[PDB]
Amino acid sequence: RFEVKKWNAVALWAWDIVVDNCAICRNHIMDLCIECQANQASATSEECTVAWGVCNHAFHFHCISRWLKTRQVCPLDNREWEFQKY
Amino acid sequence: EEIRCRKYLHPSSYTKVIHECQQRMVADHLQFLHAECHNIIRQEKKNDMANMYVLLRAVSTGLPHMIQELQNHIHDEGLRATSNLTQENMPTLFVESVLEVHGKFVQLINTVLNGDQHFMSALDKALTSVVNYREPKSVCKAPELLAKYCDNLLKKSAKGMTENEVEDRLTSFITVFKYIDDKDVFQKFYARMLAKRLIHGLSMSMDSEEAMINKLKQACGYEFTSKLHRMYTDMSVSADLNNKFNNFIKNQDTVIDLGISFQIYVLQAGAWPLTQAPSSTFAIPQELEKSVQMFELFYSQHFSGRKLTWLHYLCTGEVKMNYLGKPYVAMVTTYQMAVLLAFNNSETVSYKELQDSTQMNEKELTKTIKSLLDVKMINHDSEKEDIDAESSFSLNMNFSSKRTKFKITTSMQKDTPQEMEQTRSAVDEDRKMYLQAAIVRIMKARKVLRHNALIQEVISQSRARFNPSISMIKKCIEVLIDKQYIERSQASADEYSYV
Amino acid sequence: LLREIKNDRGGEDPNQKVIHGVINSFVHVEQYKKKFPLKFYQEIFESPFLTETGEYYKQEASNLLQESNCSQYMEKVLGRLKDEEIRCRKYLHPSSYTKVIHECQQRMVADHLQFLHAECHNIIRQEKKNDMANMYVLLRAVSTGLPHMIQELQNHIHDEGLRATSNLTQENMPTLFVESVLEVHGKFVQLINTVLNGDQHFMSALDKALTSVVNYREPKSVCKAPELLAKYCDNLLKKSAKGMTENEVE
Ligand SMILES: [Zn+2]
Ligand SMILES: [Zn+2]
Ligand SMILES: [Zn+2]
Repeated sequence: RFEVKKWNAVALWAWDIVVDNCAICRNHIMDLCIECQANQASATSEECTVAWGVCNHAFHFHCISRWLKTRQVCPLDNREWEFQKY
Repeated sequence: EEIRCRKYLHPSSYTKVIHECQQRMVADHLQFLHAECHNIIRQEKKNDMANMYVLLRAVSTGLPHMIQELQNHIHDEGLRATSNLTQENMPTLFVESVLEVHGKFVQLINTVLNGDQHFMSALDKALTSVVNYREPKSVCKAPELLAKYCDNLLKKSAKGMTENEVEDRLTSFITVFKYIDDKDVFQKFYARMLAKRLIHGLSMSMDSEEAMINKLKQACGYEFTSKLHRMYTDMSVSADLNNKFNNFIKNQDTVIDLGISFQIYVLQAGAWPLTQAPSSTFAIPQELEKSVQMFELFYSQHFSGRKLTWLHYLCTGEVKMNYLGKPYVAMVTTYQMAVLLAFNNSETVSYKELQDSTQMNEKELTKTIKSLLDVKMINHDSEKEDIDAESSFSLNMNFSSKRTKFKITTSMQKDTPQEMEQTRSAVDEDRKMYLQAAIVRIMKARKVLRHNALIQEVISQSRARFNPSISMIKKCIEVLIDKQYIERSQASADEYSYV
Repeated sequence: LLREIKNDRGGEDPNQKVIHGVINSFVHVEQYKKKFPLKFYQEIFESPFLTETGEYYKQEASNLLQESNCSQYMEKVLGRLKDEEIRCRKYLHPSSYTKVIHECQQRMVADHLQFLHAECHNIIRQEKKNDMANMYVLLRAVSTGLPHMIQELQNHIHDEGLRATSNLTQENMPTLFVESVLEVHGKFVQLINTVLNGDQHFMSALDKALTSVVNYREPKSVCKAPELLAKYCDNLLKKSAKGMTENEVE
């Protein structure tokens, strides 16, 4: 029996932005959000509007709302978030 | 004569009398002064050199010969003070000797030679020729020795070096570093040693590393140390990231129970010299696979748009060995920890079971068995201890080291010549990229130049970074030909055109 | 004649002198015609050839998308485009040099703009310097190819610039802000010069993207760029006790 106590690890983070994709869910923006992907029967498939910042970054409204409930900063570029469209 | 023309003549003829008293008394006999200048400089006689300098400065065109003689003397002094270095301690004593020469000759110029800026320029050119003493067509040992010097004096060592001594030593060292004219090589080498020292925890203090990065930034610029400062910033924010991950796993629904003291070192990909060059697919053990999954969930939740490339050759951790009575806890790389867990899977294990349990390539695997057997952690049950087709080997019961925290890895220095050549090739590629940028910028600005003027302007533009060669430049024109961006002129091959 | 040029496209090397000699006949017969000395050549051979090279490179481009991704598809297209420049040079009249290449482009790169433009985002964002110099020279020839790379580079510089000038330390914000733009400006001037031919349509894409990051304003606030660049002048034009020599200031 060998028991591992520590696993001090090194990982490289790199940007993985793909075209027309919600960065929080890693899925397409026109599709439903991953928070609304579950219980799809209850969801009306209409409230997952695409929210655009003034930095021209598009997420879903629910995902950016849940993001702003923790931090007021855009994930893809570390600047504050201003809605401009819906 | 000055006091005489002051007490006899008009104020308007003070200079003209002195000018004719010098242009016909120490400028008509200028050949004798210039002939004795070499000897009076090489002997280093203080008052005689001071009077010689005053007289030559009085002459309109009598000083530059003294500049050349002094520069040659400094070049010879630096060459005789840097070519006798041994391999016992080269990075320290090389920079120490260059500092001694520079300080002594700055004192000589400032004290008994008026501190002329032309003489300082000559000293700078002479030391530039000294430290860049290229052994003919083989190497340039200056940037590697400077990087090794920084690594040696910034590494956490038990020899004894206080913070203030290190800081003033680096402040002195920057004067040596200011004239290397191969700073790309030093940048890559310092990035490699900084990566090793930050990851393996060999830094004596983060303040020392930040101060050294600030010194290099003030020496060259923000573009020189942008990557180094991003490395330091990631290493400083690593603690906040670990705290945030622990808060994340404490605030989940169920008890995750990682079972290991996970401590991640998430690094920015573009700013670090690290890469996934060992492209072998590594099978993470299950107890580490749970932690990998949970940190992937965290780094996909609290950070968005970032893919997390895992490095399995910069990872290390403590493993316990309570199977044989728990003698100690071993620090070990994850490559070797995988085969230790495979040993846990079955006492009798072969190479095929290792291959199907780790999925990793044969060279890194064989390196792991070698680095386990040389520390007598394991014994080979076959007739011969080296690699073979079968390779069946079990745990060694005779390991009785006296350390309760014995470490079986020592790959903190490395610096194998293969990766040294890989680093130099990366420098060469970056040099080629910069030369292509300069060539395209100059052509877009002017569209008509000759070969020699192009070479001279490339040297002038890239003087602060490196010393480019003709073959590399012509390779850059060849690459732009292959990309159909450049063309030589139809009238003459000397001139150049645009596609 | 089309068969032994199509066979040349398949790899084999036929008689170059015979093919060029027969092709030269359709234009050397008409040497005594004062008006339209190439009307025979442009209908007997060139019009069938431009149709033949149209239905062949349409078949070849569709044959390359099946077993090649966008990274090595452009290596193959540039290999065919460079070969076709050589191949038509030694076979056809110099008048039909441009028509064959331009019709080759309209079957490989122009018919597959949507495939190249969809992958143009990953080429710019990941900074593939080899693939960006291929997507350029393919889309430079097409009239409507560049205006999507120009947008994707401007979106990349704006996102790279905004990320670089983000969460600067309050201690050295006037100096960190200027040097963060200059490293983004310095990186992308060189990237455009080395890779994208130093194109002015892309330098304007950089200037239109660096203007947005410099003039980026916090919510319910005002742009702090004029204030930060006023302090950067002030910080280094004072009597600097520590370093900052005369040659460095200028
Ligand atoms: Zn979403
Ligand atoms: Zn939703
Ligand atoms: Zn954003």
